[PDB]
Amino acid sequence: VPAVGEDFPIDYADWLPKRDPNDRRRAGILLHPTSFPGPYGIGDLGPQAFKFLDWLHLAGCSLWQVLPLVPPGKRGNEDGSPYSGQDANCGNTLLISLEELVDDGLLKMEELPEPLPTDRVNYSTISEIKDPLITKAAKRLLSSEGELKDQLENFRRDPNISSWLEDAAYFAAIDNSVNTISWYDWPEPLKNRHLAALEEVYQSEKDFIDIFIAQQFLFQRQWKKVRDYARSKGISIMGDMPIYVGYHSADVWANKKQFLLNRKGFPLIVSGVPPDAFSETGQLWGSPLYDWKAMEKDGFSWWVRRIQRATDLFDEFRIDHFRGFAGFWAVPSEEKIAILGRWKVGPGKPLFDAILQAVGKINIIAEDLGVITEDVVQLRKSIEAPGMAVLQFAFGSDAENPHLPHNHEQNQVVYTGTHDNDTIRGWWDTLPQEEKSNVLKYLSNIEEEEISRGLIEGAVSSVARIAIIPMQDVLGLGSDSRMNIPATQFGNWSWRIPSSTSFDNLDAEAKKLRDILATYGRL
Amino acid sequence: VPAVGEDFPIDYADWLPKRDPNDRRRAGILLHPTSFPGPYGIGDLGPQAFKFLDWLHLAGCSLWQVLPLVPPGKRGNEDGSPYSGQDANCGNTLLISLEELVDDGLLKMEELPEPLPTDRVNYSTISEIKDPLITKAAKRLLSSEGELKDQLENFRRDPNISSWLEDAAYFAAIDNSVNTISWYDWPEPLKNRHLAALEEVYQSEKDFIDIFIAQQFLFQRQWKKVRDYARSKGISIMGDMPIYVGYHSADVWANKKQFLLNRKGFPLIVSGVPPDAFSETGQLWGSPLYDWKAMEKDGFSWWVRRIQRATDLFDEFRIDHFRGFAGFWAVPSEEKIAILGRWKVGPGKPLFDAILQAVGKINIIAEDLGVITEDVVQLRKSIEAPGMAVLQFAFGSDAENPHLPHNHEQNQVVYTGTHDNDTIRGWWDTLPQEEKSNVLKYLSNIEEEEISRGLIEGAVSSVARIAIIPMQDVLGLGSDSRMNIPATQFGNWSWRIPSSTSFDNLDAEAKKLRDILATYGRL
Ligand SMILES: OC[C@@H]1C[C@H](O)[C@@H](O)[C@@H](O[C@H]2[C@H](O)[C@@H](O)[C@@H](O[C@H]3[C@H](O)[C@@H](O)[C@@H](O[C@H]4[C@H](O)[C@@H](O)[C@@H](O[C@H]5[C@H](O)[C@@H](O)[C@@H](O[C@H]6[C@H](O)[C@@H](O)[C@@H](O[C@H]7[C@H](O)[C@@H](O)[C@@H](O[C@H]8[C@H](O)[C@@H](O)[C@@H](O[C@H]9[C@H](O)[C@@H](O)[C@@H](O[C@H]%10[C@H](O)[C@@H](O)[C@@H](OC%11[C@@H](CO)O[C@H](O)[C@H](O)[C@H]%11O)O[C@@H]%10CO)O[C@@H]9CO)O[C@@H]8CO)O[C@@H]7CO)O[C@@H]6CO)O[C@@H]5CO)O[C@@H]4CO)O[C@@H]3CO)O[C@@H]2CO)O1
Ligand SMILES: OC[C@@H]1C[C@H](O)[C@@H](O)[C@@H](O[C@H]2[C@H](O)[C@@H](O)[C@@H](O[C@H]3[C@H](O)[C@@H](O)[C@@H](O[C@H]4[C@H](O)[C@@H](O)[C@@H](O[C@H]5[C@H](O)[C@@H](O)[C@@H](O[C@H]6[C@H](O)[C@@H](O)[C@@H](O[C@H]7[C@H](O)[C@@H](O)[C@@H](O[C@H]8[C@H](O)[C@@H](O)[C@@H](O[C@H]9[C@H](O)[C@@H](O)[C@@H](O[C@H]%10[C@H](O)[C@@H](O)[C@@H](OC%11[C@@H](CO)O[C@H](O)[C@H](O)[C@H]%11O)O[C@@H]%10CO)O[C@@H]9CO)O[C@@H]8CO)O[C@@H]7CO)O[C@@H]6CO)O[C@@H]5CO)O[C@@H]4CO)O[C@@H]3CO)O[C@@H]2CO)O1
Ligand SMILES: [Ca+2]
Ligand SMILES: [Ca+2]
Repeated sequence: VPAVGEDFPIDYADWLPKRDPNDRRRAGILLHPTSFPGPYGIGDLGPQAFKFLDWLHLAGCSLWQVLPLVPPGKRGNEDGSPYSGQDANCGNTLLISLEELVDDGLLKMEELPEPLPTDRVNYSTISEIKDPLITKAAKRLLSSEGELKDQLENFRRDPNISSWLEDAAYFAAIDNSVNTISWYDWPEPLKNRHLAALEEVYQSEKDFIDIFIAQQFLFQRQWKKVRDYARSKGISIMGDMPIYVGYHSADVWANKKQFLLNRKGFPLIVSGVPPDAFSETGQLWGSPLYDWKAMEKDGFSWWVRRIQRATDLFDEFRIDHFRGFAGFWAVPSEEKIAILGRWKVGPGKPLFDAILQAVGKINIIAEDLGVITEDVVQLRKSIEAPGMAVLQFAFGSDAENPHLPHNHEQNQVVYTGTHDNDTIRGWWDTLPQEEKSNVLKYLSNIEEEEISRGLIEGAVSSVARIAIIPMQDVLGLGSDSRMNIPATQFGNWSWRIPSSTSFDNLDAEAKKLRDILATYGRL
Repeated sequence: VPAVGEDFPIDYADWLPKRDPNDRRRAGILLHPTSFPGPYGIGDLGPQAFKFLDWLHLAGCSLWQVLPLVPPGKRGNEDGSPYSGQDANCGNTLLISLEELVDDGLLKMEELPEPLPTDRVNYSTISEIKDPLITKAAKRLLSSEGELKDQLENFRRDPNISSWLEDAAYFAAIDNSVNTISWYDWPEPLKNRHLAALEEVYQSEKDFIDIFIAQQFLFQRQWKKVRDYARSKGISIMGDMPIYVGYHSADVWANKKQFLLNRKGFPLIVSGVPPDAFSETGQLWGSPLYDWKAMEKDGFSWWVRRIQRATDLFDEFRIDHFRGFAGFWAVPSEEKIAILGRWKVGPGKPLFDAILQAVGKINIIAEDLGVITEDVVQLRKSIEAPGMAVLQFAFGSDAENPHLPHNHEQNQVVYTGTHDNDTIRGWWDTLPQEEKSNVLKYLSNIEEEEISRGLIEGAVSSVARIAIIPMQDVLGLGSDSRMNIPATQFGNWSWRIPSSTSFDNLDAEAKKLRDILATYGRL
């Protein structure tokens, strides 16, 4: 620009305010792919994934949120949980479409099971039915010599893929063969990764390891087709990364120095949260904790790889318990409750600077719920990450409750509720009378019969640049359709869109969402 | 904070997010004091000012906005206009309360006029009635020897006051005696401020000048009592400063080098705005323009003093045509239309840095309406000034219209409408059918009979930290109560609260506003 008082160019008034496309207002639907309908006991990355994306596009949604896509819990008290991953980087092979494998010629139509009961995932039977079919497809791929074989070889040898996949495959092979509760009790040559012991595992467990890798390839190829189709329809996919990983995983076993373990590989201190204004007990989670000091010394190489894999799967993703990056609660591993721990200093912004330097700009959503400290807020703003608002948490205190729409900010994500909340209708049904009248006053004395439209419109009309609705709320469902009740160990993660509902029968629901997206500028 | 991975103090979780009191959510009423009811032809800084502040406090409002308090236009085509000030720094003596002067013993009850017609200010008769009474009070003060005389002497000699008041008094005295259209035609010794000519003006015009100063003192003392009472009730007063001043003023005559004048004191270039997407002609305003280059050389001393006087009157204030600080439209003074001008580079942030250094933090509101350029937005954010949203401008384009609530930001001021807009009911009455249905869809298909509650609630429920309602909208008034129709020359600035309405009869209106302030967190 010229000197003060001098002429601007003739065209000055054409220099209109800049609108960063990273600020675009968007709406999305939360729907885990297990919840897709179909005849094979669980949703998959097949025909219904494309039908869903067409319905999202018809509704004018530009985002799809999923839970972690990792191989879930197999213990009887977390069966199907996306948050009890066996591995941080692998894909859940139960999401592999039997129909897409028939198209590939890796399965025969004849080998597909007869139609299975359609309304809920049965996690105690689904692996016994699908696992042998996915294994069969992986064996046919390994013995083939065409296009798909070449792609498998390119995947296997890719430096980003092999950096997690080799360790995950050998871990699964040793776990399968040794079958102790944890790698802490493996024979010393396997526990401490003797080069010679690992070469002998590949000799004795070759078919297990090649099959494990081919299954991860079949997942990768299906997911990339879904993500390519999403992008073709203007849809971004938002994933979900828990800050911590499980002890019994390749993540810890093949990267022991990244964690605070004693000399025998047992965790010194484990994760949780202390008591606060809302909890008398706090929570003992019991994950191992990162050696953030040793990580800083190698430029956070372990976290950089974890983020690289996440950007391979997702356009953007939430980090659960984001506050752990500023400060984290650490319980001595011998303790049975949360109270006896201490706050430690998290890595803060340098972790994010190292990620930006190695991977470039990533779109992270900070899960920043509950009682957090000013350093958490400062860290989040310093990296310009959006936090979360959840409307189901907004109406039970006073007008300073940060979840109320007049307290929202532009760089934020607003939900009606997450996978951890009841549906809007279920929440409403158990809500005290005093909170209900408070909800109805706030939404400008709207009628109680319209609570769902009320909360959906309250999320969509927010200044928050992303609004997310659970699919259950679009379908008008009650408590029977809740994805998770926190701290219960049965009937979670099993909700599916019922057989009587199909995406081609949801035109009215699409139109109703699209009209409010148009009004509130999210198209 | 300690090293990464080390212990935080035991009290870590007590360090809750910081809430800057400069971010507090607040509501205010726009009401120019001329609009106060009472028996003397115009509102004043007397009993009704205190009654209004009590009603604001009962309604839970924490802000009161006024128009400029300067001595207004006396030409027949801008009679009463606060935006045709005779002076940037003086107070309008017509706002002086005859009743407060009786309390002081400067007027006798017997000298007050009989009750005058109460519903509209008559600008063609009000000066002839009040001027002689305020003059009488000023003469009694000048001949007195008590408390008020001492305060007058302290006011007169105050370095901040004398820096504008002496020039304003001598200007008014010469203007009164010489009586040309402008100071451009004054005799050379008065036009060019010969020291000897100015000493002779004080000899020959002593009573005019002493009276002018005593009147400014009586204004100052009344206004400070209003502002002290406001503060006692938790009310901030927001004023209004036009960026430009008038040519025929002490502001220009006593500060010629601050302006772009030729060697005879005639403006080289004058203010306006060029054509844009919304105007074929643009506007020729015709004020003189600042020599921003020469101002930078003395640390913007003229602007610093203007801001010092404004903070003497107001807690915070709007600057009209804030965009002039980044870039300003300059028309050669010989031209009769706006098209033939040029954009010049405004002073930008250094003006604001010099103000911060000399006066400390000030709360400025940027009037940033219409087509503005990215440099205007950049300047506003660089000084963290709030811009404006106006709901009457929100519903006539598409969903990207910045006045719609989903586009508001926290650091912003939202109005239903300003003194330049019709009332909500008047605007609604002339609004096209297509815009009306658009308004009703946006506010979630609210009933047309409730448009006023709809727009008031839409301003109060905004994320904007300040919401302002015109008093006319609280009283449910139509187009007959509009304060100004831009570019008309009759019947403007004359609306008063009618004689049948009193602040003690407005309890229901106070309660109705207070309840929505409570719901949307502005108490
Ligand atoms: O031991 C134990 C056992 C054993 C072991 O160890 C373990 O592990 C376990 O186990 C196991 C099990 O068993 C099984 O079951 C399985 O599991 C599982 C599960 O179950 C499931 O669920 C899953 O999970 C997962 C999930 O899904 C995912 O998602 C994830 O999660 C996680 C996350 O991520 C993280 O982060 C965490 O979270 C959490 C947290 O931490 C905590 O904290 C909590 O939070 C919460 C809270 O509590 C509540 O309350 C809510 O909140 C809210 C509220 O409500 C509202 O209201 C709002 O707030 C606010 C307000 O409003 C305002 O007002 C403010 O306040 C304040 C005030 O102002 C002032 O004045 C003061 O005050 C007070 C008062 C107040 O009230 O009070 C009283 O009176 C007193 O006196 C005073 O003081 O202050 C205050 C404060 O400061 O503010 C506020 C704030 O803003 O809002 C909020 C929100 O935001 O909500 C929340 C929620 O968030 O909780 C949570 C939880 O949820 O964690 C999690 C976990 O948990 O992940 C997960 C995990 O993974 O999965 C799994 C499966 O696998 O398994 C196992 C084995 O392996 O057991
Ligand atoms: O010559 C002449 C003559 C003479 C001389 O010289 C002069 O002076 C004169 O005079 C005198 C007179 O006569 C008497 O009467 C007296 O006076 C006076 C008056 O009357 C009164 O009134 C008073 O005044 C005062 C007042 O009161 C105060 O207040 C102050 O004022 C001022 C201020 O401060 C400043 O600032 C200024 O203002 C202005 C401006 O400048 C301009 O511009 C304008 O504006 C406006 C506009 O125009 C309208 O239109 C509205 O707007 C809005 C809209 O509507 C909405 O819609 C929104 O917008 C937005 C949208 O929505 C979106 O969409 C966007 O747009 C865009 C788009 O997107 C794209 O696409 C593009 O496009 C286009 C299309 C569009 O439409 O079109 C077409 O088609 C094409 O083709 C294309 O292009 O682009 C676009 C754009 O860029 O965006 C947008 C934006 O955002 O919103 C908006 C808003 O914001 O509104 C506005 C309003 O603002 O106007 C204004 C005015 O009003 O100035 C003023 C003044 O004027 O001060 C004043 C003064 O002082 O007082 C006085 C008394 O004294 O006197 C004398 C003697 O002395 O005559
Ligand atoms: Ca086992
Ligand atoms: Ca004259």
